[PDB]
Amino acid sequence: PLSNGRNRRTRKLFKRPFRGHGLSNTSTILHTYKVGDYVTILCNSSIQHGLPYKAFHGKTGRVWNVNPHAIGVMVNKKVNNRIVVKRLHISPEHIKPSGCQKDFLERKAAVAAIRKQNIQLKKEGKPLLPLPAKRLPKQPRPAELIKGADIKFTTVAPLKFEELY
Amino acid sequence: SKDKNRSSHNQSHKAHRNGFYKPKKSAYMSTKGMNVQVLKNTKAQRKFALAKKLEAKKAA
Amino acid sequence: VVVPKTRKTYCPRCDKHTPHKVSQYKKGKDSLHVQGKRRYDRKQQGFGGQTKPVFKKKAKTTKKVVLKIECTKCKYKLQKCLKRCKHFELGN
RNA sequence: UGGAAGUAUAAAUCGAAAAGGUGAUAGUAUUCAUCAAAGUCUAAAUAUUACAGGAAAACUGAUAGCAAAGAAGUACUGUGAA
RNA sequence: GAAUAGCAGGAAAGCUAUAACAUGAAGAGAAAACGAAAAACUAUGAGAGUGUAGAAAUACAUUUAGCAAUAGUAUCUUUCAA
RNA sequence: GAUUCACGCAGUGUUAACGUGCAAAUUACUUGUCAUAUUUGAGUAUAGGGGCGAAAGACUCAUCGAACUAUCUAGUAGCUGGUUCCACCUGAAUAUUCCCUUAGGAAGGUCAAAGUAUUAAUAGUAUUGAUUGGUAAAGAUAAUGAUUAGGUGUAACAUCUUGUCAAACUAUGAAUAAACAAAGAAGAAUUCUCAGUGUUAAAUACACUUCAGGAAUUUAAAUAUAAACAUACUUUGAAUCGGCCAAGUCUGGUAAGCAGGACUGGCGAUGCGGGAUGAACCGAACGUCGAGAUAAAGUGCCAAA
RNA sequence: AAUCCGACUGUUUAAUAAAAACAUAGCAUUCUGAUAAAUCUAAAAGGUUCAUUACAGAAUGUGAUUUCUGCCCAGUGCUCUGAAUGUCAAGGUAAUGAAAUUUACUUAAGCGCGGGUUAACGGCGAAGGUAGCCAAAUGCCUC
RNA sequence: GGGAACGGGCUUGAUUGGAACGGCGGGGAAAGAAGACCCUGUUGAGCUUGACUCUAAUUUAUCAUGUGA
RNA sequence: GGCGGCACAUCUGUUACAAGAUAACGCAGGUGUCCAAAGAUGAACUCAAUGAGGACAGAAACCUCAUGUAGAAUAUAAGGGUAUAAGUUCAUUUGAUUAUUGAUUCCAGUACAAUCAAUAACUCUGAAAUGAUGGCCUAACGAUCCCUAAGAUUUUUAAUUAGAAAGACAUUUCUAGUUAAUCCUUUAAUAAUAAGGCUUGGGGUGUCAGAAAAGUUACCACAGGGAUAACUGGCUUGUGGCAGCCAAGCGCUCAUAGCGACGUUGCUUUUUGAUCCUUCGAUGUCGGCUCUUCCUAUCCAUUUCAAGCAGAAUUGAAAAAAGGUAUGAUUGUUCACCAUUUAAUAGGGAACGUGAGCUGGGU
RNA sequence: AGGUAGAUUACCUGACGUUCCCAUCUGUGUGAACAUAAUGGUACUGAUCAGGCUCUAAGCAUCUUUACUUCCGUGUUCGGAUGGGAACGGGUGUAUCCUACUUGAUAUGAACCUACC
Repeated sequence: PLSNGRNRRTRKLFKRPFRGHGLSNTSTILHTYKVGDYVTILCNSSIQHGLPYKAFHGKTGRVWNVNPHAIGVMVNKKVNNRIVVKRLHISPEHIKPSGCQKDFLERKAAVAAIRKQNIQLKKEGKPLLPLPAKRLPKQPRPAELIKGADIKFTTVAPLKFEELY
Repeated sequence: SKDKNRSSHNQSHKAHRNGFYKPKKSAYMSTKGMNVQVLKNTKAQRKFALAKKLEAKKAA
Repeated sequence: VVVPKTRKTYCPRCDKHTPHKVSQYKKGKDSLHVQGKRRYDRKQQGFGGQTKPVFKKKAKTTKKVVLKIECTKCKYKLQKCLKRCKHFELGN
């Protein structure tokens, strides 16, 4: 039976990282958040004012508003049998940019790099390059031939038991 | 006459019959609570564009 | 607990920060002619004994203290509620 | 009593008038409006499951319909009311 | 088929009555006091035509239309507060 | 207001008889009492929050810790019992909040029926990418705490080792998980043109404005799998919120077919084949049938092999 | 032959208790001068004790005889031939106000203070169980 | 045996000829009675008491105009 | 069930299972407060502890240097947070203020309450950026009705001067000066009292979403309940009872004739617990008398082996449950304890066998 | 090469010693005034006679620490699954995921803007 306090069961969640106490980076207060960005809510217990609720810790939300001191973050909360939208205003101390679209934003740039050359190759009449191939799960490896010149064999067999003591 | 106090049994099965209802797209596009200046800037342009659209209707 | 008189607070009527004098709010004398008192006396008349509940299960030992902060130059009065305290006193 | 600082009745005390009552928030003042209490009678339009005489019925049809379709408030019970 | 008043037919049935009122057409406010257009805007969206081809149905391109619904905007009524 | 016997009366014992009796309190024997505080008839008086009582809550017409009778009255009941034709389709519940609440209610979840929408309105799944957590494990001159011993230097203290530990210790930290993304201002992108506010020292930077708006060109691409009787629902409403079982789970307890929990599957609501028998085990879920391959499990007979 | 209880004659739970229970005589207490005390009644030149009058009427406790009834008036009762300005109602008086209203003063019993009372309720290390009696129909340990 | 943990019925066994007379008290968890013990009802009733709220009786004060001092 | 406790409103660590949720009358504790500073801000400083020095002065008084990641302090329970600070010292101050919005926690996505983000005023501190709408964070608290406080001058009207423009045979509008009234209502009109409205606080319900509430019934009653106690049965076996393993010692020497400590493994349902599965429209609730049968963990008789077995009397053990196992005083007693007798006067089960079998002493 | 402001916040720390300073920085002289305190020690201001003594910075060490990699070790643990084995206790096999401590090797900073050399 736990209590119903605001910060119940937070001995280890709100504890600072080992050898990571005190003031934080200045990149935390210097990062530029724009509407539509992806951020991660991380309750920094060193700052007690404006501490987001512990249920939002580690959740990835989107920026929906930018205020002089706080950033409007929008997250989905699971309720009895539905999902509701929660709109928080969190200072930049308790949020962090998310890399959830890091790989996707590279693939976006890779296809746009090829598309840029395509509109130029079309003017010159040469064939235009194809878009990068889509990602696939690890495919069955094809048949390959292994040269016997630099090969060595090691027999694998069950091992005789030896008492550790 | 003691009774069982609590159980989460069958609760996840119940919650997934009619599965987790997602919010609609219009739930993410709400504007209440936005920046005061940004709302002031947006309203000024919308008023300007609408007033310019309406004078064209009068012209034609 | 201990709060001095002679505060300096925003005065809504003067739209300024003016000196104020601080006292403690006491419940006024019950009037015999207010509507709820007249209605209570009518019910208590006649036979029927006690017609309204009489509270006798008190639990709180203290009361929230309400300060009556009054503008000196304009007599505008403000009511500020403090937390419950066993002992309260106005300073010098 | 819906009538709420008293809508109506009654009792104890008190008690008017060169009249006065009412206008439902108690009080006083000046206007305004409308009536003129404290005696009496009065047809018609209205009610009715007593009782009596009739007519009907998407009603019951002898364990139903009145308790009673025959000498039914009878036979029978109780000191009696029943 | 508000009471109610008439008609033929004799009728617990039927028909007829410029008609009180009920609900609604306007909403907010405790109340005094009031009382709704920028002849609207934005997004997606129902439908209607043509051309070509597969070729059996049908599949793509293109022109127009923008109702319902949802969300969001200006503008307007009342409120301390939309 | 002495002792006794008798006519009468009572009711001490048999804890006798009887106990669907002779009897809704009687019979037999034994016993007691058997005239002045005695016994008894008739008349009369006292009436239900009343009467009467040598007092037992006794008696008041087989009715008394408040008679009988009729009316209010078909009193109220969260409690017990019953609730009447067939086929077909769908099909639950024991969480959460509030209650003078705990045998009960209301909000809500699960469920049904009606009625819609071309529909930014699919996922109890995996993969790839960026994260979150502090559990199992691990540690113990790594911080806190516990703990055996041995060296070295100055019992003690330092210092180097050694053995063993923590639900309310921790550096580190999985597996299983949670929440993101993998192209919806409506499927991309680019070039030109470009306005209103504001930020700004000023802006041609920047922010929001259908990536304001407008015109050309290009374009259906951006993990796997499944999904149009898909998906999104709207309204109205029923029943239910006593639950119980299993376990490569946990806590209290010596323990329990004990009490209480986390996840899932069940029984309840469920028959069938098997375990001889069995609510829950194993196989597998059911319209009426025929022929075949099977599942669990079996092949001496009962009993098919 | 002893013990316990009730003194005795008597009465009692009709239908599971006949007794140690009730009554009793004896003892003791309280109130009352009759227009009273107790007490029935909605009321009443109404009713009962009462056709009565303290050797009486009304209300109680203990329960024949013998012996003895100890200490306590703090508490709760009851009582006083007592207390005024501690607290006390409706009223009455006065003041203000245009008036309702408001304010002030003065008022009975009761309670509070003081005295008496335990054959009143009661307690007995206000006073600390006296005289007696006992593993008691009263003593768990205890057979 | 398992099962609601004490079967007449179900599973596996032991076993069985139909109809019954006189006794008997093991069983039918035999009959009689919607347990009277215990608990729960937001169900009662008798009795008690400075439980809450009242009330008859009793009591005290004021008003209700006999004359002359 | 009662007595106890509060698991009833509430906070911290843990049980708790690395998202969220999350049980027990689970574990260790806490709240109904405290603060004009312990709120706000600025500046300066660094704490606990230790080492080495200095008259009294020493293990502890105060001074100096060095080391010192917090091992101190921060009102409090615990857990988090904090080092040019969030701790200490100094200084100024009252933002512990008014008004309007939109969110997050509890959540039914209700209220109260708490947590934020902004906007408009007026302020405080600082050189300034900023910071400040109480306390470093997580607890420190309260509806309807009733009572009681604070607030509704920012502006709108009317009358009369001065000026101006529209208005059928009067009257409105705009402008400046003035004077008066001004949050709404008490319904014929006004006035001063009185009362009632609107917004926000306080008074309080601790059973903390909030009745106004003492007992006893053995004289008892009703609707029900095996949702739930008193008896059997069933799971368990702590406790009761019985049986083993090892071998430190006892037994004159001698671990084991007979015992067996420190430990450790089982069996039984003949004790008492623990539980609440069956039975509340009833399973007659103790003992004794009577009578049958069953178990062996055997008291006697029969057959054996061992001894610290010379005989006698005994002691340990095996086969064996076909046969026997008594009379009485006291007690309702089961039990107990005495007096005898006997070959022995063993232990238990069968709904704690047995009440349409008795008895009724106990309850 | 040096100085200012930084961002990453130990590869940057701590102890033991070493190397220059030409500019720069530091240490360095003074107390009249702003200002400061018990103290010109600090903070403040005015200055330039001396100095690489310290600081700072660059390098040294079988240096503690910290940071990457292997190894530890597919050993701990774990998700799914029997009419699998065991009287229990606990422990397989199968399809999978797979730490930590330790030890060993390497490293002891990279990097941005402005000015001066």
